[PDB]
Amino acid sequence: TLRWQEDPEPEDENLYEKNPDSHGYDKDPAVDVWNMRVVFFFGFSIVLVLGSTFVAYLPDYRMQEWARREAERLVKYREAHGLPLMESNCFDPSKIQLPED
Amino acid sequence: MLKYIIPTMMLMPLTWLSKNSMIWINTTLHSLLISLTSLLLLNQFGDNSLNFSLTFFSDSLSTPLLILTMWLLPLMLMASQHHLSKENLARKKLFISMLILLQLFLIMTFTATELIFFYIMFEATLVPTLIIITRWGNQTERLNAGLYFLFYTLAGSLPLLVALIYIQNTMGSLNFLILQYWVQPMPNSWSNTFMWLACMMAFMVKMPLYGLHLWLPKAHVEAPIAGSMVLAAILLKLGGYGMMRITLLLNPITDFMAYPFIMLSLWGMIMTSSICLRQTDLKSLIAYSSVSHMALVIVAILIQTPWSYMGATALMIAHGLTSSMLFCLANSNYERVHSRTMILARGLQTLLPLMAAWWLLASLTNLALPPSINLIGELFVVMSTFSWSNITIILMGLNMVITALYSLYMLITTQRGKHTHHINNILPSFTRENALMSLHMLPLLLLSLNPKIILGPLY
Amino acid sequence: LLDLIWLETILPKTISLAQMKMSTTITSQKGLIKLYFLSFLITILISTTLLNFHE
Amino acid sequence: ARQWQPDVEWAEQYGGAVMYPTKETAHWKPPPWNDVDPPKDTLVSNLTLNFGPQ
Amino acid sequence: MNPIILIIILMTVMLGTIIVMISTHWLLIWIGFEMNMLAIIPIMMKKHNPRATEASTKYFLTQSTASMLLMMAIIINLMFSGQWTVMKLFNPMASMLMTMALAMKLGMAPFHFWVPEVTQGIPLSSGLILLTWQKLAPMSVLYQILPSINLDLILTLSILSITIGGWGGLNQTQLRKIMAYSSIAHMGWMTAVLLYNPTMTLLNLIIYIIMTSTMFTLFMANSTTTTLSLSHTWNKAPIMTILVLITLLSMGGLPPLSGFMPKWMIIQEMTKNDSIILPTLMAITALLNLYFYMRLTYSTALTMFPSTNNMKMKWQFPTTKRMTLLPTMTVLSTMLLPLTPILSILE
Amino acid sequence: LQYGPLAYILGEKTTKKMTENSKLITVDGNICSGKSKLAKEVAEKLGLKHFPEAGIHYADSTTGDGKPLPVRFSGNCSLEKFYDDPKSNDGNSYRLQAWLYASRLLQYADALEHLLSTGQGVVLERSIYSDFVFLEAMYRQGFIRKQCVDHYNQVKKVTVCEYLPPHVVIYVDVPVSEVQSRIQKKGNPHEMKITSAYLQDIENVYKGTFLPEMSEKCEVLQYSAWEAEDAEKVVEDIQYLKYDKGPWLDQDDRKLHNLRMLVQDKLEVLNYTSIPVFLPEVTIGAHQSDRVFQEFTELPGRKYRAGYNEDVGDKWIWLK
Amino acid sequence: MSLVYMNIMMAFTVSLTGLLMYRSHLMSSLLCLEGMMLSLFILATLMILNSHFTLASMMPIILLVFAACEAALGLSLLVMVSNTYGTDYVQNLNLLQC
Amino acid sequence: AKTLLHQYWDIPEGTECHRKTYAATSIGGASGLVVSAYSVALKTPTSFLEGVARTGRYTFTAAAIGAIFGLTSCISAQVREKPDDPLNYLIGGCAGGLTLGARTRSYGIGAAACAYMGLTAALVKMGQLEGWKVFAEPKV
Amino acid sequence: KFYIQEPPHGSPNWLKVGLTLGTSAFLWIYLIKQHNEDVLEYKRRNGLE
Ligand SMILES: CCCCCCCCCCCCCCCCCC(=O)OC[C@H](COP(=O)([O-])OCC[N+](C)(C)C)OC(=O)CCCCCCCCCCCCCCCCC
Ligand SMILES: CCCCCCCCCCCCCCCCCC(=O)OC[C@H](COP(=O)([O-])OCC[N+](C)(C)C)OC(=O)CCCCCCCCCCCCCCCCC
Ligand SMILES: CCCCCCCCCCCCCCCCCC(=O)OC[C@H](COP(=O)(O)OCCN)OC(=O)CCCCCCCCCCCCCCCCC
Ligand SMILES: Nc1ncnc2c1ncn2[C@@H]1O[C@H](COP(=O)(O)O)[C@@H](O)[C@H]1O
Repeated sequence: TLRWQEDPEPEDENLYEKNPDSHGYDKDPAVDVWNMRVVFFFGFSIVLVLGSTFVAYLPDYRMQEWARREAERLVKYREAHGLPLMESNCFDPSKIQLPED
Repeated sequence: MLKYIIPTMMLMPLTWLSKNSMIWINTTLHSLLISLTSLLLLNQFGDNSLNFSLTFFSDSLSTPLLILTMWLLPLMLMASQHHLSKENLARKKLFISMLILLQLFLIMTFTATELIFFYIMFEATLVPTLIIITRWGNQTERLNAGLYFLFYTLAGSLPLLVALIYIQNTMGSLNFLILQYWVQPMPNSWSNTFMWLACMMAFMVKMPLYGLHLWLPKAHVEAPIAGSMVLAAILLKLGGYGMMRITLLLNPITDFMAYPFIMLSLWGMIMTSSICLRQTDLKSLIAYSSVSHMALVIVAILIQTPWSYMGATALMIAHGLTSSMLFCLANSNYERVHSRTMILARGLQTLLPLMAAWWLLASLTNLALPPSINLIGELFVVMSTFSWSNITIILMGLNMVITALYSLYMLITTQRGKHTHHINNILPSFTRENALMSLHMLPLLLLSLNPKIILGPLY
Repeated sequence: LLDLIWLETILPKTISLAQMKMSTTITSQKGLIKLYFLSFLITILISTTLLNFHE
Repeated sequence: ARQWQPDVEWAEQYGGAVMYPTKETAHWKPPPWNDVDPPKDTLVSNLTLNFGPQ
Repeated sequence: MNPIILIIILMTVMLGTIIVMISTHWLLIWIGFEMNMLAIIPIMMKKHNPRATEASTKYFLTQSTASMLLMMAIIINLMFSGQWTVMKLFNPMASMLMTMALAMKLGMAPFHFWVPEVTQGIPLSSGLILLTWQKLAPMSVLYQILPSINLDLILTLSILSITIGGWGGLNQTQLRKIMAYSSIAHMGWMTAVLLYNPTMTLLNLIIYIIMTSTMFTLFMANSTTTTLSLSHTWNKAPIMTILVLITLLSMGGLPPLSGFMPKWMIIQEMTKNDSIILPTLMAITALLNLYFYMRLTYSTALTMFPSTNNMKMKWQFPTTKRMTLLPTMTVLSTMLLPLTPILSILE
Repeated sequence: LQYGPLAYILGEKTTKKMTENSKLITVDGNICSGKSKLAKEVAEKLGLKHFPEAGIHYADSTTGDGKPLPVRFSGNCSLEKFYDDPKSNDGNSYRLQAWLYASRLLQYADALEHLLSTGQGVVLERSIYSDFVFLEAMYRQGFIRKQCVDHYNQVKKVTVCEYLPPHVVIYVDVPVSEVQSRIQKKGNPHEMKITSAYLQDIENVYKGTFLPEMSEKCEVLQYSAWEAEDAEKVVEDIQYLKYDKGPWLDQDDRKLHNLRMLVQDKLEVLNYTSIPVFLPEVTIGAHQSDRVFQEFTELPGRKYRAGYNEDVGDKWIWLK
Repeated sequence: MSLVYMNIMMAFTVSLTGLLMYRSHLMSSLLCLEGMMLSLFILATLMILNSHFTLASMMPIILLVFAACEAALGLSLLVMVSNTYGTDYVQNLNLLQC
Repeated sequence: AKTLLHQYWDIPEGTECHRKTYAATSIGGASGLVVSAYSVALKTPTSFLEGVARTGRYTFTAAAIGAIFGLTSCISAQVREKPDDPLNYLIGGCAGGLTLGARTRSYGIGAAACAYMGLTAALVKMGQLEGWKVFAEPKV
Repeated sequence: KFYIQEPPHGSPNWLKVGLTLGTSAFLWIYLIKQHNEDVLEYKRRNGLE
């Protein structure tokens, strides 16, 4: 009648029972402490603080500042000599050929 | 890109030659070091993309996905070292090797300058994911979840390869740098119609699209925590990246072709949000929210405006981080109460205050509270789709309400009210779990300060 | 209605049941040599006259 | 709470000669384990000759 | 069987296949085919059980009919050409008869009926020898007469074989029937691309031979015949479960494994000649082969099926079988993708 | 391996090393028939190697260091648990019977290998040709079910057909009352729980099914209780037998070579004992089998092969 | 072509459709095999003798030899069948259907 | 069977309904004859009458499907004045699927056959319009 | 002594080890020699000295 000879389902294990100072990494306290130290050092003191410092001081990302500064020059050109600020044609009309129509 | 592939491949001699119980520490440490070195890919120029060699190149679109993947691997190892404490040492090493191999294929997928190489890695990501889901899951239905996840994707991707090979016989090359200058307009014909279908349906399947999304609620709620993270935060962005790469060749036929899929996604977001309003499972709720957000990304890519592309990539990164955090929250609750029912464990704020704070913060970032990048992406997609048509805002706006109708609901049933009386195994929050949620959230909150690094290749 | 029955019915279950039915139909042979060689003869007859494979 | 692994119900589906039975595949017994059948010895019919008186 | 007689018979099989491969005369081709059939009949009769007698009788009848059709086509070609050079034929009827005979010899559908029954009725050694070695000579003869086969006939045979093998592989629990239906599907895959570029056909033949040999040798090592013992293998040696898992994932055409080597490049040869419907249909049909491979992997490795008490004693006895070239063959069948241009040596 | 087809080709024949003294003898009897020492006497008069009766831990003594494994690793059954309560709900009776039959198959394979390799006869006790009789008693007393009988019949049918019967079988006839008296004088408390009906049914299936069907394919030597105490009569009767029946007569070198090929592969011998037929007595679940196998792997001398274990003192591993 | 060629090809087709539809008897199929072999032999030697290809006269007789290389073999594949069952019917050869 | 398809395809669409319907009926009858011949070959009927009844049933079912498909396609092409449009072939394929459902006395088979044969007929018309090749003559 | 029976691989097969080492050394020196002569003859043919 006893179909499927099977080990009984084990109960849940509480990590705080055998070690009340468990961080939740391993049941061995020294390995758990060292894993906690490694995670908190290389997860917050290395890749977050120094990572955010590296991202904050990026050297002119996508030249987003430079395109401003050159524009600051360029307007000061065409406002000085009476030229229009921007032409309606991106390319020069003299160097482009149209099909006959 | 050889400076990132080689340490990732060397992670396997690290995890196989390690000690009896030092595999997790060494793998987490060295993967965090790889994540630290991943920031060198931010050498982006306003006109030129970063080209490394004839095989690997990195634009401003693949770079946030690469950084997210190499950041996600240590979080994955931290998440998946509690339900495997009873596992065999060889099986534990096999699981870690599976995660390392999957991450290697992911970081080799995004940098591929050839569409055939990209497609090869894009299907090579299937095998470790399927193995993880079908081997280290918990329920029976994972076996069924091993089929719907597989034979959907290949059914979209096996025609597409043929279309890609056709380009190899038509344009002479499949290199993305060459195809940006040798592209040709696509005339309206039935042949180009079916070539558009072949080139798109794989990315509609893997995003997923409403109607074709049936594999995602099944492959999210039987999979383990690491599998849920890899499906939610990375593997749904392969479709978006493939769409953004392949939309260049499919012009100008996309203007009248994108209509039925746009309508499908615009109704599927409402349908999936309404489904989220009545789901009895936390994991299924997160899966359907992922379906809704990826339908929004599908609309953004299909209307193909610069604001839409910017909102699409911002939404991709933000949804990846938020869905990963929500899945880790669900995993912690499942590990504490040993069930997936939403209504079972109520009033957890009176027992876990810090986990209640994390739940509130994750639900806050889910409904796109400004100035988070979720609101940035969703807002820009809304602006672009209002430029597309003036009525679609209604189909956006109502959806927003339903989002705020379930996320807070997902808060309340899990956090507020009278606690249940017959549950008395509620342990205090471990340091590992809190470390996991802080590592999930603090980059997401920090990215609001400088979002210009996740605004696509046309910022 | 939609995402638990009908969307689960039109795409995956139709091809699943069709493949099951075709697999049962194909492999239901009785294992007799005479029927197999009769099928060979019918194949040759079809190829010779109806399909014109000898041209 | 443990990981689910198949029992005799999941393992007995593949124990038949066919995966999806039909009306025609009703008497299909599985093949023997060593693929050696009993000899089914019929009557040998030794011929009876009448070495008679003539 | 005496080992001397077994060695002599195997050498005769090899000599017959070599005679078919290297001869420049049609009569020598038919002589080699007859010698191969005559020396391959008693290999299946190794254990002397009735199922071997049925399998041998069915195989002999099919091969005799195929040889008769081949000789009739040879005689008709002699009548219409007056020579014996193994080259393109000069009569469409002779080409049709030769294609039908070689389809019956290859077991391609709708002449596929004898393949699963013969494969099931014979031991694993004779089954591997048949399904790998006996599929070399007819492919060489098809390679030689390339400007003669009708395109419609060979393409119809290929798509029919692929569809019928993919449909038939689903409803089997015996491993040998699964391998036979897989062989039929791969037969259709090789003959689909033959008229365009036979180098891809040779590549597919080499890959299919390697994977079939790997699966059959793993079946020898695990001593399994059905799906249930293959499931039970996880208790004896899990490394065998890992090997059969990666091998069955390779044969499903899943990258980055070497089983994606032929099929992909087969598609690469059908789109250059403006045929896009057929490779798509062929991949969609090969999804069924992938499906029953996935079912086998679910039964074998990815789930822990229940075992019996007596297997405890099998934990005290290691395997002492002559697993010849098994690790090299597994490595070749799994990790051969980044050496893709190696196939240029097959031109 | 050590013996292969190349060795047979090169000149190592089988019938050249087989003399007339190479005879396989199976001494049989009841539970306390006194054969257990008597067979040993036939070991020390004819110069034949003696094999004790295959118990639960025969395979433990055959391989490894020779020490018996714990019962949770080998057998998973207890003879004393069967003797106390033979109708136990966990199916211990048929599990013990199946393990004993498989151990007897291993012992018969070892004896046939020794006989075919050295040419020296082996003396066995209660071989596989006379184990089912015990099973019949377990069916007559209602100790097990009909499905156990069907599974045992299937395993015996697929296993015993590839072997050969012994040359001589010796049966010691001891009545049930004398068997019970010897059991009571043995002093083992678990053996006193054996009913008289069990021993009577064992004697009935010995005299009714085993011996009438066994005397055609070999030669029987039935002995009383008094005659089995004097081994001189037994060895004198064995030494003057006219062997004319049995399948040993029509054996060439090829048949014995094939038998030696099949016998020397132990996993091939024990291939069909664990057939995948799901019965409550023998089927072990996934988690229990996994736990027992992982605990068995970490045992000393069992993690690797028989010569690659550094924890027991095996050297030159890197050059092997 | 000629006329006797048509008759020999018709005989070959007649024996072919005799072979392909079995009548529950193995010897009849073996006789059909021998008949097709004889028809092929006759057609080959007719063509060879008509075209004066003398060096190919080694072909048919050698061909005839290989006839036995299956035909007698067929008889050796029958006696075990006739030892498995009392008759030689082809409906008894259906054990390999599962 | 090469001449039957060429006979059906050279008739202009929406011009003569009767000849197109007859050609489609002949094509359906030929396919049903092949199917019934293979059926009575592999699966032997218990009697001659049962075999000829099955052959007639299969041939009549396939002929009815082909006839209704051709008639519906020609009627749609005449009614819409769109001869080179695959939607008429889609309508004809769905009509044939409804005929198959009527012959099989079931509704789900009719709906599935309508959908799949409408897609197949639309694809066939698409390939005829664009000059797609299924058995491509090798050129490279 | 631990095992109750002598394992077939208790002692290293010295002839097999010597054959393996000799075969590996011969193959390595043959490949090196072949590569050297191949590159030398390639430099001779094209004159790229
Ligand atoms: C990217 C894709 C993958 C995503 C996951 C990534 C995982 C790895 C993460 C690595 C580390 C993080 C990288 C991103 C860093 C983003 C932050 C950053 O550097 O920004 C650059 C920006 C750069 O600013 P900027 O661009 O304007 O300045 C010009 C540039 N520099 C700095 C060179 C002059 O930094 C700041 O804005 C910092 C400003 C000072 C600090 C903040 C002051 C105000 C704080 C709040 C005060 C109170 C407000 C009210 C509160 C009320 C209660 C709530
Ligand atoms: C996940 C479920 C849904 C999956 C949907 C997948 C996409 C759906 C459409 C796929 C069509 C097949 C690939 C087409 C690639 C075309 C590339 C190309 O160059 O096209 C131009 C070529 C043009 O032909 P050509 O290039 O040879 O000719 C030269 C060009 N002209 C025509 C001008 C002379 O198109 C074709 O050759 C035909 C394309 C249509 C093919 C129709 C047959 C396939 C039907 C769909 C089957 C889908 C799978 C179903 C089963 C799924 C699993 C259950
Ligand atoms: C373009 C044309 C290309 C042509 C390429 C030709 C390449 C060479 C020929 C390859 C064809 C197959 C040759 C082997 C056929 C099978 C032999 C066989 O079955 O041997 C039986 C033997 C039994 O061993 P054992 O386990 O002791 O016995 C059990 C009791 N019967 O052993 C076994 O069962 C174990 C298996 C032994 C053989 C394995 C290795 C050879 C076959 C796989 C190929 C490996 C790669 C090398 C060739 C690459 C190209 C194919
Ligand atoms: N198959 C079996 N089932 C139960 N008990 C057995 C079996 N075989 C041997 N025995 C026991 O072995 C003992 C006989 O060994 P011995 O006393 O040496 O003759 C008795 O206790 C028997 O009950």
